[PDB]
Amino acid sequence: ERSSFPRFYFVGDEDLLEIIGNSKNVAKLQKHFKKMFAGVSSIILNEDNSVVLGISSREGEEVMFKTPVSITEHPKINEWLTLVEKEMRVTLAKLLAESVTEVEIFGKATSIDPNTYITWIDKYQAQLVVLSAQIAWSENVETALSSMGGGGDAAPLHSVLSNVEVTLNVLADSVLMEQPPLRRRKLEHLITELVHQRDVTRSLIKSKIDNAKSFEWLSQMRFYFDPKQTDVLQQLSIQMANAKFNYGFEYLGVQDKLVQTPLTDRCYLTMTQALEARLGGSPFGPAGTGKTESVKALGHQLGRFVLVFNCDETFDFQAMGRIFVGLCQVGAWGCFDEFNRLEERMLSAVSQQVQCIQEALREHSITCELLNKQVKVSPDMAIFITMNPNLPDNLKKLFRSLAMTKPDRQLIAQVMLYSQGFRTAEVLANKIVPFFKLCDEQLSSQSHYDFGLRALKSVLVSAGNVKRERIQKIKREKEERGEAVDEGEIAENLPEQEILIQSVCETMVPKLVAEDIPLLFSLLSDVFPGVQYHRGEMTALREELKKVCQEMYLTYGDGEEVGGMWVEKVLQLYQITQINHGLMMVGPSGSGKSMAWRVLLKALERLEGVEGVAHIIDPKAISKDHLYGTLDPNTREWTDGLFTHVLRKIIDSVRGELQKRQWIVFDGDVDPEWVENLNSVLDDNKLLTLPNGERLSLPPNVRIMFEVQDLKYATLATVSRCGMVWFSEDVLSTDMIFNNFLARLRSIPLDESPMLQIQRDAATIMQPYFTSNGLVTKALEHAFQLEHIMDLTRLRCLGSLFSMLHQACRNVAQYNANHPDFPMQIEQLERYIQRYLVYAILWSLSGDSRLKMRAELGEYIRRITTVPLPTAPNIPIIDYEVSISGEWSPWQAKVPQIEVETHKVAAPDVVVPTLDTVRHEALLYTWLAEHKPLVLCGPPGSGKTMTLFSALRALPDMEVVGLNFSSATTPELLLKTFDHYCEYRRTPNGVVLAPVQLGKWLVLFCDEINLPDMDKYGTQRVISFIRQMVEHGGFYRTSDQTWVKLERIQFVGACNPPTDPGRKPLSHRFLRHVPVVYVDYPGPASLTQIYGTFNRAMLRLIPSLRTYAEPLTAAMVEFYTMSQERFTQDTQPHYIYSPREMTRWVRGIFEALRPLETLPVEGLIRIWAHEALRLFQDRLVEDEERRWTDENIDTVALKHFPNIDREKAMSRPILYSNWLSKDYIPVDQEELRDYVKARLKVFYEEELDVPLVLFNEVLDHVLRIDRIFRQPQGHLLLIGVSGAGKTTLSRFVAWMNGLSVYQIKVHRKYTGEDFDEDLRTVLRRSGCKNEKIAFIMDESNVLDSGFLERMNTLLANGEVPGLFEGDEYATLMTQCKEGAQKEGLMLDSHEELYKWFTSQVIRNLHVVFTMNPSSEGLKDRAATSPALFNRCVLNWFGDWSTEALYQVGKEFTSKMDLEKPNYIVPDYMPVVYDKLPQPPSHREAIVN
Amino acid sequence: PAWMRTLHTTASNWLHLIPQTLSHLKRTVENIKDPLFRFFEREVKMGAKLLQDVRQDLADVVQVCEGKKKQTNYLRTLINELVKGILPRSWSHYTVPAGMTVIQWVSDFSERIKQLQNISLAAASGGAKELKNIHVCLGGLFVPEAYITATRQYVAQANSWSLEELCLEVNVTTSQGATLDACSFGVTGLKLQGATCNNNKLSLSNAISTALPLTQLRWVKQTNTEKKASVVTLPVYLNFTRADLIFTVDFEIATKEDPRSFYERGVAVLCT
Amino acid sequence: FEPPPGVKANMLRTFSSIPVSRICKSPNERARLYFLLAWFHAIIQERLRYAPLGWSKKYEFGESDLRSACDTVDTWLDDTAKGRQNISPDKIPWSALKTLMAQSIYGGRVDNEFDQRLLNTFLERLFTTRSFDSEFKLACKVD
Ligand SMILES: Nc1ncnc2c1ncn2[C@@H]1O[C@H](COP(=O)(O)OP(=O)(O)OP(=O)(O)O)[C@@H](O)[C@H]1O
Ligand SMILES: Nc1ncnc2c1ncn2[C@@H]1O[C@H](COP(=O)(O)OP(=O)(O)O)[C@@H](O)[C@H]1O
Ligand SMILES: Nc1ncnc2c1ncn2[C@@H]1O[C@H](COP(=O)(O)OP(=O)(O)O)[C@@H](O)[C@H]1O
Ligand SMILES: Nc1ncnc2c1ncn2[C@@H]1O[C@H](COP(=O)(O)OP(=O)(O)O)[C@@H](O)[C@H]1O
Repeated sequence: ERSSFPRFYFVGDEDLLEIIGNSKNVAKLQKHFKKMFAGVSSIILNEDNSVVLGISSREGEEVMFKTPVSITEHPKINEWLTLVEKEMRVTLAKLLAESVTEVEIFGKATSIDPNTYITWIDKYQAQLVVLSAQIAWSENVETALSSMGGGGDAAPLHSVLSNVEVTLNVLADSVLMEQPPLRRRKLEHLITELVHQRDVTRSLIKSKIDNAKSFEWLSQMRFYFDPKQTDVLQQLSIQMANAKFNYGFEYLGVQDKLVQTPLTDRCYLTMTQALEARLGGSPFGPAGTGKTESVKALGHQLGRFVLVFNCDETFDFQAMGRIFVGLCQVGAWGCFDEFNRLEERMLSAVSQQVQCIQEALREHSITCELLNKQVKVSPDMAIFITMNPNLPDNLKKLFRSLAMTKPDRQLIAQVMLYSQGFRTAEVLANKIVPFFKLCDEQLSSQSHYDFGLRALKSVLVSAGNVKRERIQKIKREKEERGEAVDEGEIAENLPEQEILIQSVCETMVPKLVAEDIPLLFSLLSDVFPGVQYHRGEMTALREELKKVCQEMYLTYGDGEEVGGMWVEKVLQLYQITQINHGLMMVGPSGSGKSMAWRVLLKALERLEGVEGVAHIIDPKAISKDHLYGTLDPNTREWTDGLFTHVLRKIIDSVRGELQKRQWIVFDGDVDPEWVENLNSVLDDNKLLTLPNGERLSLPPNVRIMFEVQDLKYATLATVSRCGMVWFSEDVLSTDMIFNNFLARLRSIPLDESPMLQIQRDAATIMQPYFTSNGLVTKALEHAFQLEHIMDLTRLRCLGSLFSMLHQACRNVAQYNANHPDFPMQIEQLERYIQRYLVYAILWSLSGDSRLKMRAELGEYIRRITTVPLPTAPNIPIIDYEVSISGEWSPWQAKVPQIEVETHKVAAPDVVVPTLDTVRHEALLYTWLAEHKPLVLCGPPGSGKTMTLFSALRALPDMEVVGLNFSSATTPELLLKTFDHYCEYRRTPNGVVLAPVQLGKWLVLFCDEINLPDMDKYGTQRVISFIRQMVEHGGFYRTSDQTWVKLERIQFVGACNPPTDPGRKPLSHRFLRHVPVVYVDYPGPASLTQIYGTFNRAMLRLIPSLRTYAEPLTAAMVEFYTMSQERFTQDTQPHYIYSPREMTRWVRGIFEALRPLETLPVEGLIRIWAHEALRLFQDRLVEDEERRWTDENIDTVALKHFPNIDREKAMSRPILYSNWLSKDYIPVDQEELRDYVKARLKVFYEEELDVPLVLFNEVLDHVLRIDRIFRQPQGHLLLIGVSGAGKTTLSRFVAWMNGLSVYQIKVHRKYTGEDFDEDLRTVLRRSGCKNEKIAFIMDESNVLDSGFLERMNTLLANGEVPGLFEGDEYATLMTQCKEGAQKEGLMLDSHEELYKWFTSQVIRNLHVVFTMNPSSEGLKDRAATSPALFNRCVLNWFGDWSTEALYQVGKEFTSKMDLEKPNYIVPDYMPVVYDKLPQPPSHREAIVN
Repeated sequence: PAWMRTLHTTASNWLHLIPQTLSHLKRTVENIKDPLFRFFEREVKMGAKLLQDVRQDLADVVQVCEGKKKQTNYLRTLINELVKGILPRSWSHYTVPAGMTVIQWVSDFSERIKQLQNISLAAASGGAKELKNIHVCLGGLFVPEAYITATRQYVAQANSWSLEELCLEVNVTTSQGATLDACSFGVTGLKLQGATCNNNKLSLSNAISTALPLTQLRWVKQTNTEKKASVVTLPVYLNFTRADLIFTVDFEIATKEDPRSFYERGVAVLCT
Repeated sequence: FEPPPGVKANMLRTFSSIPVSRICKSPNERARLYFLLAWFHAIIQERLRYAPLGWSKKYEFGESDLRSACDTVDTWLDDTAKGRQNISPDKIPWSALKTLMAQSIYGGRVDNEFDQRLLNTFLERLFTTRSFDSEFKLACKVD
């Protein structure tokens, strides 16, 4: 089908299917025409939609066919498409003939009439009038040379030059006065070409060329038009040098004309020579020298459409393949931009493809093999490859080369200035171009700075617009004062250096940092001397800004006044909006960018009467495919992306949004992945191109801005393509934030008035402390000097302080409510608010640091403040609280003394209150009242998860959902949680996400919020998403791309310090909205209290030992202290210690004690020593560490239990086992050896027969491993050199305890799906069967980190929801239903049986992980998957010791007889075995 | 390992060789107005930053060499580049000839830091007025084209002329017999390859390189007169690799000489 | 395998590569042009060995550029001399050859302005009507 009429071959399968299905729906074919045509965006038809009357371009310029094509006469799609194309070509040729004749009438004229010239320009198209001017000038020069052929004769060639001059004159008068934008572009293109023609004619005159065949004329690009030619297509021929090309005659619409500098002329010559020689050209050179645009201009001047691909790192092939075969069939040119950026394999593949196509092209000097198809390559096809420094080896002989080393900016500026109508353009260009060189060199380097050629063109266009506006203003003034109106008189008396300075300032000053502003002025003084500019204030806009700031409670100022800098920044933003369609507000978070543009939009709406609508889109949180749109790989259906959806909505003008002012704010970080597509929108073309090919024209009212905090990762291309406004942090001074908080407090009530009066009184009270250079400002300055666990942001501290003051006001309101008889009087109110404020600075500015810096801040504030403070000699004000009576009461009184139940010792739920517990409970209460998300940051353990959980369960209406974020966390996790616990409902405001349970605040606790990995551009997707819903109060549903407002949803996070391995620091923009509380390890006193309570509750089983509760706890704490002091994390990655170890200690002691009815003190010391060895000693690596541990526990035992016997309580064989005795009472090593030897014999008889020698290490290992299996959710991280017997002992213990061993058979093709299915089978085999499984894992079985992520989720939850879904999940539901029916539990709903399944797995399933002792590998494993180090217990098998080797040797070489009586004992025996008998026998010597 | 010991030896030797510290220039409003002071302050800041980075990296290498510090990824890469003899990428912030090894780079860095220290001392002793009369080697500077632009800006600002209307004239004279005019700036270290310059006149010679004693750059108003047939335009490359084009000088060839011969023989001025 | 250094060897290789029939065409002067081209090509290539001095960088003045120059000479001589056995040396399109081999061929790889100046100097020295005299010097003061 596509073979005939290959022009629609350009589109892919999707558009072919659409055009076949909707062939009768011609109104739905406009997208295909937009795709394949260059300028034609639609076809003009009649009301019947049955005859193709003409074509129309994206600008609005249309061409009417001389003989319209009737679709009814040719129902076939291809036939009438071919007829339309042929008609457009013939009509373009006829219009070219008409305009050439008209301009020839205009040609050879002493003077031209402006009205007739403007009428001629309006009649025809911009491309057509430019082509007609070129043809007329070429014919005139050829006639002059034919006359000159005689030689040594008079030169009417001068007249031809003069002719151009005179018409140039009228053009210089046409653009001065106001014109429609389309005619303005026509005049600009005509002026550019006329200037080029004048320059080349001057060169010819200087050269005194007198022959038409002289090469100096033949090099110049010549056009020849032959009316006599029968074929209209061949009427126009473009000949330059020896190369000849037939004009494309395809409608370009209106394109940006390229000024023809000498470099561009050289490019034209080289590429035309290459195309004549039937091989492409490569214009290599640095970025931004016009290589791509030079290629596009050459293509357009030949009447051809160039498809300029982008060769970014993320490059598509199938789209490239289809687009390239489409160009090959069409014959339109194709340009490659930055070929070198492609991947080496990608580069090789594309190079092979273009090699095949180029070979086909040279063979034509015809079909070629493309995508396993035959593609007819038209002779007119050409290929260009721009490179940045070489060509691939397979292409070096197939492509000519050309050097775009440096563009001609000096002539570019001059020609474009004459295009805008500037007089003295030469001086202005010679000033502006070196000025931009200075700006690019002398100004300090910044990410957002840009002084390239595109910046120059934008500045000059803005200067032309400014000059036109000033001309109009002077004209209106002349109309109002007098009547003498003369445009030439206004232009002559108009300063032009001042206009250029004003345009340069309006375009560049906003992007300049505070230090670079004076330098620019100096640069101007160096380039434009003696001439100064003065910015024109917008008084009406200033009044509207003042009113809007009053309405929004923002501080407004002028000049040096408070808020003046912000107001100037808003005005600069307005100017950039006026002179650009693409904006970028760069600056550190907290500079007021969001509020700046919001206030500007509101003021513009209230001033101009045009109501403004803002769409805020986060690009990083959403997926790029969902951002721009998805094309199905098979069904080929196009679903518009979020940006595409809103742009199409705006274009559709359904509710008058074209009348409105639409502002699309890309709030979020920018990286060169998505914005690459936006590069086609940010340019002067202003169109969005989709992968399906459908291009949407950007309406004038739409503005694209990127509210991005840093530009360290954005490419220079986007930096150059949009205006920049820099928002330094000094723009938003602290006084402004204080004023905003105070105004909001005084104006809006806290509940949604009595408490409004309370808020006003409180604001009056704290007004002295919030003044400039007040208590709060100095305290904040000092707090910035301290060190904090996370990065300090001023707005974070200020927001936390404001929230805590709001809680103070709420407490006052509650006190007044509960005391109707006596509402709190003014004096008590001042006392309470002052004291609470001091406490608020203390817990807000230093709430994320260690206790030492908290005390330092306390001392500083005590020194600097005047508020009454506690008189404690050493207790800081932090341990003090502010009572509702306005008094400093200790937190200790708030701490109760509870006695836990004996069976509840070390239980997961129980929390023993203490100082840190109550303080953090109060802080959590406050930050939960305002629903402000907060982050509990602290070392592993440290009582962070439980402290938060206790507070949340204490709160009645706030349900909790935990979400264990991993290094692979994605926003789909949050979406799944939302659809699991909440629901979307249609409300008058819009669609709203709310919890299914009414009147409940769902708290999405995130266990590891900084764990998720950041992209290569320093962005964490989940963090950006969370920030998006936190600050915008909602997100975007991608299923229908709709704004969802969050209701009754709040977030709380917890995380280890970012300094810890595997932890990424959070974004400052996110940290601004979340206060961070640093939950340090409980102190020795806190540990003493908490575990004295636990010990007292524990020892109630045995009253005769009760009196030892107080010292034992101390000992349990005491030893623990030096542990955390001795085996620091620096020595080994797993050398971490926490109160979790102490809790495990107490739980183990209780479990050992519960069986036994009575037990003496020596037995208790033995149990305590056994647990200390099993907790603080197996993790050790070096032998000396274990010796130190044993000696230290010995010393501690005597220090805290002096009246005890060391031989019995602390006997060296500390072996505890339940194998021999029914209870867990210590057993002698020999009897244990005998029993486990008998069990090993049974193991040999039943299971695999491998002889195992029983050295004493095996006893300890088989004891610890069995201990772990017996405890529920027993998970081990076995570490030891391979072959030491980790799997050997694991299988043995599993067999002894009845656990079935399950290892996964892993091979090279063992994919992630195979591991997932094995996990599903094991989960079925464990919970649905009530059958205990010992899961054998080795790091060899791990072929991907995803395995570790799934294991992490399993360990941290006892299950993974990801495995079991759909039909698999239904099968699981059936299985667990049968299992619960068998066991005796009747459950119906899926949730209860799923929870029962999770309980069965957590009590049955046992996963072990065997690994070799790679310390660096250990650290990477810990960082990648925290669960293997969070709750998994790990042992150090290491290598067999000398004793172990001796025993192995003897037992294995027992059969052989090395019994040699002739052996004599040497004087020196090289002993290496520690316990070698004093006389070595021969066998002993051999084993040694 | 012996490689560790010899790397310790060479790191200690370089730490002895490189000067200790560099002093930033003192900011002043009048100094800020002066463009030469701005350029030299930028150069001083860049040189001080690079010197501190290199000194700290060498100290870290020495500490690792004693064993007191472990080789982090950056330190490990630096050690690998040192042992292989390749120039570390972190050290190279200014333009450097491709084939230059580490030792030559350290020597060049030491010379540049010495020049910067002398420049800072002279500026501190006087001010911008004394800063104008400092003979500065173009090769020693990190960005010499910035220096050329700075001299152009200074001449334009002193005489209230526009930048685009100024043109450069080179007067090659001995350091002792030199005149320091208002628009004249001294430059040392330029070497002419392919010719000899006597009395500001070029003569073809077979010598590989003739050292120019002192080149005076003078910015003068555009006379708008065509250059004579004896005027030749010679590039000024930064190094012998001829990859950096700083600017172009104009000389007067002697009589009986042919400018085409000057073009063919590759006569050029080199900063170093 | 390497090409033997030497202007003589380079010219011999160039002459062997080109078919004998092409160099002997209707204009008897054509061969002369080809010889000059060969010499020029040799000179250019032989200045590559002295990369810092003869040029600024090692350009790829390969056989493709020589073939392009030969094709350009062929086309322009056929156009100027339309089947004429003899053509005057002045009538040869010298300007076309110089411009095309200064900008399109041998000049596409030239990015430095001074290398382009040197190429223009070589072209204006060699390709001229004055070459068609027996007194023409392909080089001066060689030894
Ligand atoms: N003109 C002003 N006067 C007083 N307070 C202001 C003013 N503008 C903004 N603020 C306040 O200062 C803070 C700045 O908030 P805003 O969202 O504007 O910052 P931003 O720099 O745009 O942040 P981000 O990069 O996170 O979007 C807010 O608390 C806001 O209420
Ligand atoms: N005559 C010209 N020569 C070179 N560049 C030009 C010319 N006229 C305009 N430009 C501008 O130069 C800018 C950069 O050109 P570009 O094609 O991006 O260079 P590169 O090929 O290195 O990417 C374009 O924005 C274009 O508008
Ligand atoms: N005030 C307290 N009351 C009871 N137990 C505590 C207290 N503080 C710490 N713990 C113990 O410390 C451990 C804290 O672990 P957890 O908070 O779950 O770590 P993370 O916060 O890193 O998840 C708990 O096992 C708990 O037994
Ligand atoms: N206590 C032991 N006595 C004798 N041989 C042992 C002992 N423990 C392990 N082995 C040997 O180790 C081999 C299996 O090692 P394995 O446990 O797979 O190594 P890894 O520690 O890597 O899991 C068996 O062949 C067995 O002979």
